[PDB]
Amino acid sequence: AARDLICAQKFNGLTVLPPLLTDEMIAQYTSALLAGTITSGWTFGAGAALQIPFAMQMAYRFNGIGVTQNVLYENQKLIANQFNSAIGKIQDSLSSTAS
Amino acid sequence: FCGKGYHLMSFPQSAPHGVVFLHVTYVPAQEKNFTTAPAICHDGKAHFPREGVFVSNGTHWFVTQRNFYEPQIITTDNTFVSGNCDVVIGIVNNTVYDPLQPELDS
Ligand SMILES: *[C@@H]1O[C@H](CO)[C@@H](O)[C@H](O)[C@H]1NC(C)=O
Ligand SMILES: *[C@@H]1O[C@H](CO)[C@@H](O)[C@H](O)[C@H]1NC(C)=O
Repeated sequence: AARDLICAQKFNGLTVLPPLLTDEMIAQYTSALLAGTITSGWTFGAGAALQIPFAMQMAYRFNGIGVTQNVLYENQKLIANQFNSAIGKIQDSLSSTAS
Repeated sequence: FCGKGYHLMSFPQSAPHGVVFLHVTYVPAQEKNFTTAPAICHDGKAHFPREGVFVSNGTHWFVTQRNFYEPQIITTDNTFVSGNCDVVIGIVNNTVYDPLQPELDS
């Protein structure tokens, strides 16, 4: 007990309550959101999820920032590789930095 | 931010100590599958929709607006050209109609 402050807290009437949603449920929610985004774009936020090929959704986004979609289609492998490299950097940074 | 769906308009109503917003939204209703393509190859040139998306009913290719199925013939007023037919992944061949060809023929 002495080597644990939680025991003193509990002995003096101070307790921590668990969240209603478990970590598994929150991960389920995040995976549902991710699946909706990568399969249907923004359609599942407004109504039923409407499937669309991912490259065509990316073309929609490029239109959304004022770039013609042929820029997306003609550089599709370059764009996908840049995204993959950026995700890899996120991974490496998380594996390196502890704070 | 203003209800679920694509916001159209909102109406305020007063309530004690608060406000009630009646959000009017547009919700797409009855979706149908289609075969789609990123671009159309017609004469060694890639074509892309100006505003919509290419859809196939199974045998014929149309362009439609993205949020409401309204299939239209694929024409040069419907599309814009960029490059040849070698870079785009998933391009399909189909005819792109020229409105001025019959007029020149007539
Ligand atoms: C589209 O086809 C798939 C293939 O099985 C089917 O699961 C899905 O329900 C269909 N959707 C519509 C809207 O017809
Ligand atoms: C589309 O047309 C090109 C050019 O003639 C041809 O090489 C290709 O095989 C065609 N694709 C299909 C699926 O018929």
